[PDB]
Amino acid sequence: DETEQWEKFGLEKRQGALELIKKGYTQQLAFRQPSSAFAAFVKRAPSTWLTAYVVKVFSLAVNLIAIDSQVLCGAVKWLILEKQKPDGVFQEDAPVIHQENNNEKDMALTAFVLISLQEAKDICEEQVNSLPGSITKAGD
Amino acid sequence: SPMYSIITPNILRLESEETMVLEAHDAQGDVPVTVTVHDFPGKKLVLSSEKTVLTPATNHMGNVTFTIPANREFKNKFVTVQATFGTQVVEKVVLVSLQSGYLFIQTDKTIYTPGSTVLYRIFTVNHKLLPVGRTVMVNIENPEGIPVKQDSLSSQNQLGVLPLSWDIPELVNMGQWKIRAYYENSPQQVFSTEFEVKEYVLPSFEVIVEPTEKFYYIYNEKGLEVTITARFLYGKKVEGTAFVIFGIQDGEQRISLPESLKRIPIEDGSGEVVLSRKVLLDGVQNLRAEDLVGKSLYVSATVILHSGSDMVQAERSGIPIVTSPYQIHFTKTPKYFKPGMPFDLMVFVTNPDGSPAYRVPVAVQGEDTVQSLTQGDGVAKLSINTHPSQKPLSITVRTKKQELSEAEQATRTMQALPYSTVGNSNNYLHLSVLRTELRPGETLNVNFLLRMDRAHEAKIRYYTYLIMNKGRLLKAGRQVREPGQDLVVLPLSITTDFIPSFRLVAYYTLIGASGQREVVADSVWVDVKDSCVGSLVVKSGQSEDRQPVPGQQMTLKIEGDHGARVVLVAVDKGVFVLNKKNKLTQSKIWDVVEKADIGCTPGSGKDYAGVFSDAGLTFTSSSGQQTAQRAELQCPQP
Ligand SMILES: *[C@@H]1O[C@H](CO)[C@@H](O)[C@H](O)[C@H]1NC(C)=O
Repeated sequence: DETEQWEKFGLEKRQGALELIKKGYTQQLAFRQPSSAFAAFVKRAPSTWLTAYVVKVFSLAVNLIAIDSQVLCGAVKWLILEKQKPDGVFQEDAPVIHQENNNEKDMALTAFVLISLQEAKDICEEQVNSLPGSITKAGD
Repeated sequence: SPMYSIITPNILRLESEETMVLEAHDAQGDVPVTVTVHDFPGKKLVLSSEKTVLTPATNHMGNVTFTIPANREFKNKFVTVQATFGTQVVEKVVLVSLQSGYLFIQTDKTIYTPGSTVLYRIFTVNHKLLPVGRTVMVNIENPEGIPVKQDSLSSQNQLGVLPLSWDIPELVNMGQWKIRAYYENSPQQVFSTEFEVKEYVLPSFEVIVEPTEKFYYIYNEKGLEVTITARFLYGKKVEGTAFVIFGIQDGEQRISLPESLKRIPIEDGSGEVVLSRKVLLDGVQNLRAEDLVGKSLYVSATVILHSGSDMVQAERSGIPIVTSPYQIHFTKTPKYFKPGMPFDLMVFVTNPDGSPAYRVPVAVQGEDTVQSLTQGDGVAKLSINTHPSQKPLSITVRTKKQELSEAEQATRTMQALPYSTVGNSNNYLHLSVLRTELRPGETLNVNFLLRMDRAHEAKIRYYTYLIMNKGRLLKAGRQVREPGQDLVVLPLSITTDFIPSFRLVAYYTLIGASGQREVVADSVWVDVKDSCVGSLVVKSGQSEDRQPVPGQQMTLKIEGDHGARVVLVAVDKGVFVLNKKNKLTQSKIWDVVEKADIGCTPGSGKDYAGVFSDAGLTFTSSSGQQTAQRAELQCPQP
């Protein structure tokens, strides 16, 4: 889209891609816990890293498909409230999925979650209020 | 003095034809007629204005049809209807509201698996059950309520049928999914159908365990008998051995019975096992038999094939232990009875689990001669003649199944109040109809019966009858009566326009003994068989001389109304049987239509105005006779 190659590649394929994204989104909701958090496996402890990644991917697809705003806003609110320490560090309680004084471990997780939140900055800004404060604390 | 009358439905609908009935009583010559409708608050504008002339040839009977445009000029929206009857004028303010239509969603199966395709159709209809081209939104929701698929369709030029398909991924939320459909214009009305996703399960063969009865009676010496049935997935029966064990269940704790374990041979594919009452009583070491009431039983069966070692298990939990299994109710009885004339009841007997009973005798208490047998739908119809006084009538119905004792039979009591004479004049009208189900093409004889003093009988020369169907006014007319006759029979034809139950309201007017006016009215609710206006039959075109073989060609024949669109789907019949909770049937469609009737009281009211208002009618005359205004869009709860 931002390069505008559809006129020669074929605009007829865009709907197909949209359908693919829709199917992928339909599958991903299988991992959503009732507490608005995404777990690595079905019916298991929710993971902060996976929740942040899912929020980052969802925030990129609202302009394409009809992503539910309730799900994404609930995930962002869960990340900001239940997983963020006052110092500006996002806690992790589920078993780790990626490669993690506890230095160089919380830094990578905080950086990843910050990259995820910067995608949903202007999307859940109305439903979630304290998002800019969390972003500022994490950046500091 | 001439009396001019106006009759119209209680609620008028926009963009739909509405019939207005105009009358002149004791008026000579002919009278011109102009009816107009204005806004209620200020009569600012004319929504419609029609004219007609009432001739003495037709006994001053006229019907003017008008359509209220969807101007939406103003805002419970009311319109005032003013009719000029020559010089005289009669005005009545009637409520107005609009209805959108109905959506019916058809799914081939109710239980799917991850990977299978969901096929569903949306049928668009109006209040008359006719295809209409609108725009409808369809959504699919998971158990959490998150719309996973959204579609915007238009049924225009599609003849009211919308096909849709959804591809279930391999990894989806497991639970009860739903489909929501609603017209774009009126998103306040959403029609929902639900299915299940479940997980892949496939046993070696199917086994069904169920008792003969739907409960257990404590004082039943025969015990509890259970019929175990087994059959393969390809149709042939099973011959083997089944191990069955029963067990009580005190709420959530299963005190399994060890002495009740039995081994039975399954031959021909069906078995049978009986639990003796003595075993059950000794299992709980309780001397009181009544203490087991409310402690449901359960049956566990294990069928083992005779050839190999295939084993499958079946269960049937929740067989209640009850001493008063049947509970009795009234369904469609009127509440006001004309004293001294027969009164028709209707009774509904239900099992402990809420299902309708079958062949349970009912009988009123004290008469003993008004017995009946409960039908397939649980309805038993009785009639009781009423006393000649005006004290309220108390009627009690009891089930008379032989197995139970008198103290354990169901009983329901109802009280009815007399129809209120206008001036204690003891003038009544009575309509007697057959209390069964009719069919289109049959002819119905309605017996108009009249009682009054033998001094003003000659002053009544006619009866006026109106037929209400689907809320609208179906037809009206006259019943000329020769003086001196008490009973007059109206032969009424029944057509496909009467397919849902219609209502008949009749009345006569005369000058009072003192000198005032008098209006006496009665009404009845008549139910006819629910079937489509047309027909649709699917049969085998080829000669019926062979059982169908896999992979071979078969020829089908569909017979239906010319130019219709027919849609087909084939199901396994293993999922059709378990779909008893909700199926797309003509009876269900007509019930859905019947849930939106203007009037709700079955057949009578306290006054003449009550009779006219209950049936969904209004009646205003040049004199001081009129029915109370209705403002609510739904009558009070039953
Ligand atoms: C209305 O009048 C027309 C005149 O043709 C008649 O066909 C129709 O049956 C009448 N309807 C009623 C309700 O009287």
